Amino acid sequence: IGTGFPFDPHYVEVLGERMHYVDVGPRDGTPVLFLHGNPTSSYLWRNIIPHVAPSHRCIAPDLIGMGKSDKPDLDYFFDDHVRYLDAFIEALGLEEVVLVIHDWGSALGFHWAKRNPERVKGIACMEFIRPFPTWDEWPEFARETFQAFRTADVGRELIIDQNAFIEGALPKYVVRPLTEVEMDHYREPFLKPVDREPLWRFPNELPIAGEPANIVALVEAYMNWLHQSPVPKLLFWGTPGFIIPPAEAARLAESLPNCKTVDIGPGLHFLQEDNPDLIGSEIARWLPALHH
Ligand SMILES: [Cl-]
Repeated sequence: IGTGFPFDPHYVEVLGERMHYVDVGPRDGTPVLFLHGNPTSSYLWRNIIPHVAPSHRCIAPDLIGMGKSDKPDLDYFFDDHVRYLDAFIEALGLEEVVLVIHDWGSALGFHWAKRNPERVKGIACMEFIRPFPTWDEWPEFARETFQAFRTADVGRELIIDQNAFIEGALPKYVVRPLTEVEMDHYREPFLKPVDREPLWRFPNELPIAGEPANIVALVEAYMNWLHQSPVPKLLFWGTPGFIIPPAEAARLAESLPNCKTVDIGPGLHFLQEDNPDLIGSEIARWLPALHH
């Protein structure tokens, strides 16, 4: 599995801040917009993009405060990411897109899709955010971890002071062992502890046990949208998975319209690190029928 990042840098000024992005592939078709989540960056897509670039433009931003994007002193609420990603999409003059989304990038992407339904020609998703109505519905072995992340003071000590999301959660939720070179790519944006604010706010935004109410409501709304939308969907899932267990992937395959599901094999949360070649090849194969 490749560890390099052989993509020329691009930066765009968004809300007074520079945002970094990958931009490869032909200019004259529907772009494919790749959205990472926590605590990752466009690096997460590095081995997937090359499968898609031959046929479509591939755009993969680093969310504000992450990757090689600038680091304003924000609270880094989901709403802050919404504001910056909306403005990124417009700054690039995008019209119609295909989304490829994961984790908080999936909350961003589904929320954008719900608000812009005529501009989304397909959604490939994996390990995406849905409401967790109670803590018993969160993966059992990660309940303590995430309860502590969301606990006054303690969560900041773990994630900001001790870098627990990068050094702990990220490799824990990849089945194969991440190499030191890969870890260094993920560590680089966060070498200064104070710059870890997004990494702490994100788990505090997760829609778990009804809190925070604004996120629970907007995630319920995009899921209601998704359940009645005819947009083509491509859902990748792994075993045992993490926030999309195999039985949930099967439920979604039946319930969501026009949804194709692909088993990637072993996987927890960062499925892209366990089987990027199948994810990329299946996205590439699925795109042509979306054009018409
Ligand atoms: Cl999170």
